[PDB]
Amino acid sequence: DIVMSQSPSSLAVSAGEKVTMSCKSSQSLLNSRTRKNYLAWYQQKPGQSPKLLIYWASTRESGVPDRFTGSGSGTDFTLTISSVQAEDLAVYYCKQSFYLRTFGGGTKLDIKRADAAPTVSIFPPSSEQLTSGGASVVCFLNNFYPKDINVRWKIDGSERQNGVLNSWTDQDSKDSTYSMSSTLTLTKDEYERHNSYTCEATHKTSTSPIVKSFNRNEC
Amino acid sequence: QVQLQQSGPELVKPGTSVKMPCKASGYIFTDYVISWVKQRTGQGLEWIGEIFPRSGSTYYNEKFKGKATLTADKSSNTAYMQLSSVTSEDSAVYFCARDYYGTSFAMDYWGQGTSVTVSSAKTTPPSVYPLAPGSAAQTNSMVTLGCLVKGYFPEPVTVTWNSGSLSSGVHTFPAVLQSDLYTLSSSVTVPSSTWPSETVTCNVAHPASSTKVDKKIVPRD
Ligand SMILES: OC[C@H]1O[C@H](O[C@H]2O[C@H](CO)[C@@H](O)[C@H](O)[C@H]2O)[C@H](O)[C@@H](O)[C@@H]1O
Ligand SMILES: OC[C@H]1O[C@H](O[C@H]2O[C@H](CO)[C@@H](O)[C@H](O)[C@H]2O)[C@H](O)[C@@H](O)[C@@H]1O
Ligand SMILES: OC[C@H]1O[C@H](O[C@H]2O[C@H](CO)[C@@H](O)[C@H](O)[C@H]2O)[C@H](O)[C@@H](O)[C@@H]1O
Repeated sequence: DIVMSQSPSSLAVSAGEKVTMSCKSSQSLLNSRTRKNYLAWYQQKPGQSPKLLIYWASTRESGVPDRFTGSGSGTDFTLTISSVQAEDLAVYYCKQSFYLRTFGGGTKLDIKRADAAPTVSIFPPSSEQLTSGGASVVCFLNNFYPKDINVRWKIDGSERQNGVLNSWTDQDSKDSTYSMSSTLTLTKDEYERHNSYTCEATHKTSTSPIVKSFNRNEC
Repeated sequence: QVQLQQSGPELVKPGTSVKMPCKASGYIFTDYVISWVKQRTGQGLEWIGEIFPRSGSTYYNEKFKGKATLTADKSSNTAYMQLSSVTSEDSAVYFCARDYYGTSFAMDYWGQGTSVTVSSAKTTPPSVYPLAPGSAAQTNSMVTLGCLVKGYFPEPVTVTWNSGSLSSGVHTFPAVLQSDLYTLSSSVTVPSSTWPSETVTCNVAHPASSTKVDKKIVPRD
């Protein structure tokens, strides 16, 4: 059986730069009678099926923009993207079809861009939720770069650790930023016993946190 | 047009078998191989096996030899994958793919994938909650609204805004599992002058429960 290795596991480039990524096979993929290497490259964007880019190591699939090139032979192969676009955000896999099929581990491509501060929004529990007996407060930290960010929650001025779940988006092709949601869930009875809820965002773009608050009797 | 139509999400109990279809249309079915590929959440593609539908001949990744059985019904242009004695290790998305063996030796058209979850848990549909800001208007050139989709199982759920006609400014967050239920959220950002005047609705689908919910976002008082 054939074993496939890709490197690096990820890499970051700025829009318009060139990137090359590498694939190795445990056995040659060069065919005897043929002059072809049975090696294909695939692009998989978040939430989508893989898409064929190149086959026979170097033939481009129809519709594939000409910025994607494949090269190499035997046990050593390369995929090159000239002038990366933010729409190229994806995992890239090589795959042998010399005997059966084997995918490489993938190379994740990330985009580098200018730092941007988060836009921070806080939201109280809905009255729908409250009739359920539970109560989520949600904070969106949107359209920021780089990815590293800290969020802190306070109730009536006091920090809070349990019941806070966080989730980051994939890097956006539209503007190369990240976003983050933070949800604090409490029981309805604990939520009503307290009056003020605050979410604080610490990002490298500014030395002081961005702070959003709401009060249960604000109107 | 070439299409490979896979079944929707499958919640199955540990120890049982699951059999999933891949219905091919738009080309000569017996001229291409059907390959099957596994992908765990956030992980890489892993090839399972293939069937040559003309002959019925099958080849498997040895790791899957005891797990998978590939078949093909030539009369219905449908390839099937059966997974036996399922465990949590089998929880994944399975793709089928048209595989041009003998020519490109590449997988040129792919199914959308069938999400298999192996669990004893029951199917629970989501509750969908509107996210509208409290009285204090905050930074009021654009306004951010959202939907909280709480308490469902299994994955996946999808979210759109105004049936997909509200596209830009959207952020849909990955689901997190907590105490046996998933939660996710989605935000949308619009000009403050357009809302509440022009409606904003999130449209939530949960295919495992065959449920769809629309939640219009309306201002609080
Ligand atoms: O990672 C490249 C993809 O970026 C966009 O999608 C991500 O960014 C969105 C906005 O924050 C999120 O809602 C989404 O969940 C992320 O996957 C873009 O929409 C995709 O088309 C890109 O392939
Ligand atoms: O040879 C590399 C490893 O291959 C297998 O991994 C497959 O499945 C992983 C997660 O299930 C993917 O992330 C990976 O890309 C695939 O190769 C498996 O991990 C082992 O058999 C091998 O060490
Ligand atoms: O019917 C429109 C097209 O549907 C398929 O393509 C879509 O769905 C595939 C599976 O999710 C994707 O890989 C593809 O990128 C989508 O556009 C079909 O394969 C096409 O031939 C149809 O034109």
